[PDB]
Amino acid sequence: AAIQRTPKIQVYSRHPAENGKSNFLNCYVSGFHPSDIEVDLLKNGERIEKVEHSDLSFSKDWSFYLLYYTEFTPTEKDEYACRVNHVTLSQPKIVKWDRD
Amino acid sequence: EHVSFHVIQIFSFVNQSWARGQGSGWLDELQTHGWDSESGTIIFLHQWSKGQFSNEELSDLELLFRFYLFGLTREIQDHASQDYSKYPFEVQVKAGCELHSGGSPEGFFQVAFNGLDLLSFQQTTWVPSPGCGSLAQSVCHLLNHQYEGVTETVYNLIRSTCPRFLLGLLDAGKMYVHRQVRPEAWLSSGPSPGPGRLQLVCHVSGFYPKPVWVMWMRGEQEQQGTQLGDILPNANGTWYLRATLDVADGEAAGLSCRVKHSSLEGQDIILYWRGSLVP
Ligand SMILES: CCCCCCCCCCCCC/C=C/[C@@H](O)[C@@H](CO[C@@H]1O[C@H](CO)[C@@H](O[C@@H]2O[C@H](CO)[C@H](O)[C@H](O[C@]3(C(=O)O)C[C@H](O)[C@@H](NC(C)=O)[C@H]([C@H](O)[C@@H](CO)O[C@]4(C(=O)O)C[C@H](O)[C@@H](NC(C)=O)[C@H]([C@@H](O)[C@@H](O)CO)O4)O3)[C@H]2O)[C@H](O)[C@H]1O)NC(=O)CCCCCCCCCCCCCCCCC
Ligand SMILES: CCCCCCCCCCCCCCCCC(=O)OC[C@@H](O)CO
Ligand SMILES: *[C@@H]1O[C@H](CO)[C@@H](O)[C@H](O)[C@H]1NC(C)=O
Ligand SMILES: O=S(=O)([O-])CC[NH2+]C1CCCCC1
Repeated sequence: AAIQRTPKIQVYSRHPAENGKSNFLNCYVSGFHPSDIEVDLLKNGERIEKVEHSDLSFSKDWSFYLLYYTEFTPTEKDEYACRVNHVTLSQPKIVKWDRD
Repeated sequence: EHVSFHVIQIFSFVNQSWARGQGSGWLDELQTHGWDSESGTIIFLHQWSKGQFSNEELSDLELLFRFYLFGLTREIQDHASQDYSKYPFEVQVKAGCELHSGGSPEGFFQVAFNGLDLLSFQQTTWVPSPGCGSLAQSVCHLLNHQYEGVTETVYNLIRSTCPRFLLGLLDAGKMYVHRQVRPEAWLSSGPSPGPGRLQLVCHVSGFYPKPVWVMWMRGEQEQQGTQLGDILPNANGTWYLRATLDVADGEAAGLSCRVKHSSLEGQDIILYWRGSLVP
């Protein structure tokens, strides 16, 4: 037997979206299994190269979680998103970052 | 309260030869160690990650982990190449200890196979998990009798070395584990829950320790409709929380967001919803 758990994607900024000031964009990908996943931070559709992520870790139910994060300067013209691809996803799932 | 230290290992066996392994060390939720798989060495993520252990001690623990990785991979790939159908599969090991209130230690060594509980090291014996039947019992039979010397080593690691190292780590990193970081809060308006209805959002980010209290309140009466989100991680060891509420447009004036945290040293954070009320 084997369990397969769909990843849960949450996109949020470290600081308020001060339009023009430096900030950090974080994509938290949690509760997935198996471990192999593809996470990308997208600015206006293209993949962001300078991206960093926590070391892989798992919860008590053995489901994995990761924290991808990048430094960014938000602007009214830009839209940001997090795109993850997992075996439990037929097509890649994209969650856009709302200003809020 | 209680404080734990864990070593986690994640192995992905892809085929009869390739098998990737990851590992890290965690004091509660703070990653203190990584594992460089090329050199097979411990990566000390903080200045105090040595935790009052000598370089000879830590060098020998490295050697032990290298040999454990070698043997574990060898035996699992030996048994698995017997049925190539299983590949790929995953094995997860969470080892370590927990100091209870009063100084009593309790050690863990838990193993999961493909995200399901495979077996545990309870007291002094390998206990198979209810669920995995044949594989759990077979791995337990191999461990309880054949691979001996591994059992005594697991016992002394999780019951003797782990608590000494945990207390050494707690003493070495006292200024970082006992730290208190003040949160920043801000209000915003989320998507409209309905026509005329209004969505208030309260963000509390950048706080450590993790426990926090966030509520939408009318003076002293806290609203019960407020939906508290998950406490999510930031980079550099802080946390984020979002508390939302939908309200009738017209009943939003007078509401505020209150945040209580240990770092606020009493005077809580209160943020009144203003909207488009201030000229
Ligand atoms: C600290 C240090 C260590 C501490 C702990 C250590 C580890 C702890 C315990 C570890 C696991 C123990 C539990 C095990 C339980 C078992 O029960 C075991 C086996 O169960 C039964 O076994 C049967 C084997 O027969 C299987 O039936 C086969 O299924 C297959 C479907 O894929 C085929 O249908 C095949 O048919 C044929 C066919 O056609 O291929 C017929 C052919 O006639 C025959 N050809 C012949 C005869 O020549 C051929 C033959 O069988 C194979 C195998 O013998 O021969 C070779 C060959 O020489 O050719 C061998 C060769 O090596 C190999 N090539 C290479 C490069 O390696 C080769 C190659 O060809 C294939 O790789 C690719 O093609 O095949 O098979 C069937 O036979 C059956 O499915 C299966 O249920 N179950 C398992 O889940 C395996 C373990 C994997 C999961 C376990 C991992 C997690 C557990 C551990 C937790 C970690 C430790 C805990 C604590 C940590 C430390 C304290
Ligand atoms: C193996 C069971 C361990 C039980 C507790 C051991 C006692 C703790 C003292 C160790 C000091 C530092 C060790 C943590 C860092 C090493 C590591 O991240 O290792 C993972 C690796 O091996 C997976 O490829
Ligand atoms: C075995 O796995 C590794 C990792 O995917 C790969 O490079 C290698 O070619 C694989 N062999 C196959 C698919 O036959
Ligand atoms: O303050 S702290 O508890 O040390 C924060 C730990 N940061 C990790 C939390 C889980 C996701 C990866 C980053």
